[PDB]
Amino acid sequence: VMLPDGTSAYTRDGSFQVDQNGQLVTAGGFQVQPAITIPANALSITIGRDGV
Amino acid sequence: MISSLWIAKTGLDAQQTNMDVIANNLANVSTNGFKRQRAVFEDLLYQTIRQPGAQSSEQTTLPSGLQIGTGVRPVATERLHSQGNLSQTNNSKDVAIKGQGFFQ
Amino acid sequence: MISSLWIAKTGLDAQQTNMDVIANNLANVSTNGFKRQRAVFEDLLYQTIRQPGAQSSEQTTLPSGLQIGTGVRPVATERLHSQGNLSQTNNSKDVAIKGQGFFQVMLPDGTSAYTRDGSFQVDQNGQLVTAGGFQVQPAITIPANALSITIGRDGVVSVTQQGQAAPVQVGQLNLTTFMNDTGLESIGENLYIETQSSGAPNESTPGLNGAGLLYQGYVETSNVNVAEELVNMIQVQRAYEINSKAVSTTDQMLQKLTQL
Amino acid sequence: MISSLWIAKTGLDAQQTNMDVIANNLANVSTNGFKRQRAVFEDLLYQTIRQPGAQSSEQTTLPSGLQIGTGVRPVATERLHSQGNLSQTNNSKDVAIKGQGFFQVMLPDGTSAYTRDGSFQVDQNGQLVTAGGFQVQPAITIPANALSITIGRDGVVSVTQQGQAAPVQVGQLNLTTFMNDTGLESIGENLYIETQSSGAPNESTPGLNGAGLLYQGYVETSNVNVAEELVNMIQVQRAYEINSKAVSTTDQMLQKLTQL
Amino acid sequence: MISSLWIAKTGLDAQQTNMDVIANNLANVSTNGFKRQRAVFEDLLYQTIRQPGAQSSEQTTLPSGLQIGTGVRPVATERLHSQGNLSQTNNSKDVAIKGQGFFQVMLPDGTSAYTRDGSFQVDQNGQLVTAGGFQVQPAITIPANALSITIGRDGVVSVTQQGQAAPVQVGQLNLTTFMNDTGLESIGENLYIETQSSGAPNESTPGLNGAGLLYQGYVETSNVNVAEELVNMIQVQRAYEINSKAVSTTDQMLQKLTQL
Amino acid sequence: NGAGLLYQGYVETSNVNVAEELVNMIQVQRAYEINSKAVSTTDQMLQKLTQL
Amino acid sequence: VMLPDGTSAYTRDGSFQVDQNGQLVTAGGFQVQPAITIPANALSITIGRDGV
Amino acid sequence: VSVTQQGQAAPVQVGQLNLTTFMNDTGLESIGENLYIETQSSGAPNESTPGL
Amino acid sequence: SSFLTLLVAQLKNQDPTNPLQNNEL
Amino acid sequence: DLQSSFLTLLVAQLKNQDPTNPLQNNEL
Amino acid sequence: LNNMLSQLGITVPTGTNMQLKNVAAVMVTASYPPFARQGQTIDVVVSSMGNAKSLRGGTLL
Repeated sequence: VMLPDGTSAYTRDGSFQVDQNGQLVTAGGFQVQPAITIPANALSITIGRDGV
Repeated sequence: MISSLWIAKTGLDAQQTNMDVIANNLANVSTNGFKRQRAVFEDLLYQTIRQPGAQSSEQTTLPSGLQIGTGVRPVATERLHSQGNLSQTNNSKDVAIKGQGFFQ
Repeated sequence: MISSLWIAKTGLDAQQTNMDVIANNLANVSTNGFKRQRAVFEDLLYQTIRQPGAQSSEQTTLPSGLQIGTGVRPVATERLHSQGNLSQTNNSKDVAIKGQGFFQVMLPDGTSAYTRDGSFQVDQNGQLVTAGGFQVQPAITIPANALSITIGRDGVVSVTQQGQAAPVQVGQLNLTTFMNDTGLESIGENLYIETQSSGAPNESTPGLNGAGLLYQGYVETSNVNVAEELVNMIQVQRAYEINSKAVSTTDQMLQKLTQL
Repeated sequence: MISSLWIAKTGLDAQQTNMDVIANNLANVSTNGFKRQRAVFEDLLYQTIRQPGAQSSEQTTLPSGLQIGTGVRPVATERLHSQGNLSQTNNSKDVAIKGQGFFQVMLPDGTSAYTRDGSFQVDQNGQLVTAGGFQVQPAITIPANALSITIGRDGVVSVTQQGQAAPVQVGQLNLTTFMNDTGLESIGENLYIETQSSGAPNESTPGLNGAGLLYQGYVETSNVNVAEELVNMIQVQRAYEINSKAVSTTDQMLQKLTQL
Repeated sequence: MISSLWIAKTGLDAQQTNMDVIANNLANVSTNGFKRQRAVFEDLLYQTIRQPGAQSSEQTTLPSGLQIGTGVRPVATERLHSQGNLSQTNNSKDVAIKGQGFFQVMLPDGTSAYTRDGSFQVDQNGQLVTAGGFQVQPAITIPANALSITIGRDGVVSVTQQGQAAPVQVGQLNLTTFMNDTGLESIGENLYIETQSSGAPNESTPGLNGAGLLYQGYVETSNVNVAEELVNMIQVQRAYEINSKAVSTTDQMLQKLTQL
Repeated sequence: NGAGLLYQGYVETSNVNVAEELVNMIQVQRAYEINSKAVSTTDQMLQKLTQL
Repeated sequence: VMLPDGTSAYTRDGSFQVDQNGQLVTAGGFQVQPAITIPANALSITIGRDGV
Repeated sequence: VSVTQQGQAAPVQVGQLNLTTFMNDTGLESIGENLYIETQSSGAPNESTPGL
Repeated sequence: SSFLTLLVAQLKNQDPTNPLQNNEL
Repeated sequence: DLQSSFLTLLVAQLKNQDPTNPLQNNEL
Repeated sequence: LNNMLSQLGITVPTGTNMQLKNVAAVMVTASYPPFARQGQTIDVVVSSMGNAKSLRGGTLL
């Protein structure tokens, strides 16, 4: 996870969200790494056991 | 008292109102000129603890702020004015109505 | 007082908040269009006494330093925006939604709100309101002489006048899609409002741009799983048990400290 | 809270889903063309404590290492496509399929769906639809001057006109077969769209190409035998009760641990 | 603190693990191919005070010396690998196994997994997988024009092709047996992986080399005796009550030792 | 490379064994009890030293 | 904090509150530097993790 | 002591956890950090594998 | 199928904290 | 044989409670 | 390593663990000098290629 200072922290918490820009952020607005920008129209989100 | 106790109070009140409406419906089977009723519900305040917008840092934004929320206020008991089936009383002094309208 | 009592107090607060969420979810069954709420927790400060790094000697490194930690700060509450079960209500003024999207509404203040409740009404002017006189948007006016109103899965609403053998088209009921459904702020009355966590609203016809479809004669039930709620209730009750036991233990520790 | 509490919560979710699909299946008994939907499960994590290998000496091996395990994650609610019974409606426009086969339907949104229900009709323009504008491929137009309509068991639909005593064929109604009959996804009205999990739909005439036969005057009832699904209900209800018993047992567990 | 409290702590932990095992079994009814679990316990050290031999005088011997002992360490959790009940799922794509044997599977990492689940499915490339794209072994591809897929009790899979009246032999479905079925390390997903205690895998056709037969159209149910699990759960509730009573007694002993 | 898999639609719970915590907390209360008794004994000893 | 005389003090305390002018003061009325003015009819006030 | 790897179906051996026995355990001088140190009264440390 | 829509609808508000026992079902 | 399907279901879940004493003695 | 073993005369099965830690894949760079003769020798630089921790006392083969 990328902190506002630009440093990176690490979390075992899957309570993810999507902000107003489509990025996955984690209950506090922290933008995760690597960036994932969900398209505005998306109907379904799936995350495989390999993470794609 | 306790924040959850008032919410559960509202929940019991709402469900009791729903059951009383249903019991009134089920009591007026075979009552001529009766119309069914249906309770419509609605939730009360949501106390904001963190505003769902309300940026924390210069970059982050804090999605989905924390709101506790209370209550199940019953907003209405709509009376479904649907036309009722007609049956042969064979009585000169009984008239049913097919469609809209009310005797004044 | 003791560093333990503040921690246990934060634990009591966290379990109380989570029980508040459970109670609100539980009480709002049979409320159409209601979205289950789920509280997400997060621990506060860790007051460090020995840094996890901080090499002691020239060869040692002191792995896994000593830091204590406090609190269970409730960081957020998400809202599950999944499709609720439809039920056949057989009323012509109950329209449910299949898929993403919200009806728009004009609040009396002039700003716009949003709602997933189709248990509509017609007021004394014939306009389309929702249980509180809230004019749906764009305004739909039902002519006085109409005998029925049909609201197609495309949102094209038309009425059947008496005499005329045609369903004259009285309007188009369009939905609104937000990028972050969870980010909408709830104001009660089963109404949401715009906030920058949600993003700009995208108004669209039902069916296009990923918006939903409209089902007349259906109502969308609250997606409150009673089983999950009850098991959460059991667990929260027991957690409150345990945390109050912690408070009691620290209190007895302190009282024997005082007696000396 | 307690591990057993989490595991039994997962179990309660799984059995609630079982009973939900059973209740949906009862909801569609005696409704022709319905398939007995079934839920397939899957176990979650196994918390390893001692590895099943874990050589415990120079020579000792320690077979059957200890590991605990959690959860009953349901992967799917798959769609059983099995042969059902046939009932006599005595209608020439109602056709039943015996054996493998799916009815091709051109969806009003422009895609292709399939259904194992042949209660077709004729509209004002002559297109062969079935209760919702379900047009078959290839398009068959019934002549307006037709007197009687007969659909052969081989898939040939024909009409009879006044004067000429010849049953000239007016259209071909062939079936569609799937490599996987289960992977199809429903889009309502018993229509199932082509899916990446169903395999390539092969368009094949009835009688030949290993397809089934067509019965005129008959309708395929749902394969929901009341007896079997009542047996399923009894078993699933027992499972639900025992899982709830495990939840309450963990509750009493913790209560006595706290009255300590 | 007190030796009594440590011994009782181990007892509580042991009963907790037993209840965890029981709850996992209880939740995993109706899960295809699931194998029941049984926990084997094992007492910890015995701290000797007077040695059981240890000649006191030059002729006497002190039989049955004093040693106290601690703990109930759970040594293992074996997995009962007995045949489950087969049920007639009536699907052409579900195959159970009658007797010993596992379907080998190639994981995305490539390492060999094994599953006793016959809910086989077909991906967009037509091959055989198991509910997640787990490409079964050996490589098998169902042709696109295949209609009915039969899995013979010998283990040969053949497809019914387009037009040609022959169920062409399209692949071989052969099992794997281990010397130690109990040793397989479960990794969830109804999958077992080889471990250094299971023994080398032996690949052979179904029905031979001791492996079991393939029953097409059936599914193997979890061999969970519900009543046995209920009795186990009652027993563990009693045992946990008792151990909590032991902890309470030790605590009261300590409390009036200090109040002294 | 040894990393874990991903399970969508799930959240990993805290691995807190509550029974262990309750028994540990009984232990901690009694240990504090004992050490307080030690402080009291030292205090009384130092009493009759001063009273001397 | 700006003392009434004019100099600056420093507090490790946050029991703040807003005076009649909307200034952010500290439980005793001493204005908190730099000056912050909460508007007249604020629905809610939030103070992020970087102090904005 | 051994570990398991990412699919290698056998625990790769990593090392041995030897112990030492002393003629006189009570003679070891304790230095803190729960550490003892060999003295003249403890004798030499007889290294050995556990169980023998 | 009168007492079957009632039976199927009974299995919804099933309340795992106090469900249909085997004896009652 | 339906009696054994429940008479022995009763006395396979009652022939254990009496050992472990969660006794109600009244639903019997 | 498997290619080298096969060339030397040892054919390791394709499916094997082969988890070794005493070898490191390296790139060797050299400066071909002007008028280089067949029998002459030159200095080389060996640099780790993968994730090797060190090449303290290694041997280039």
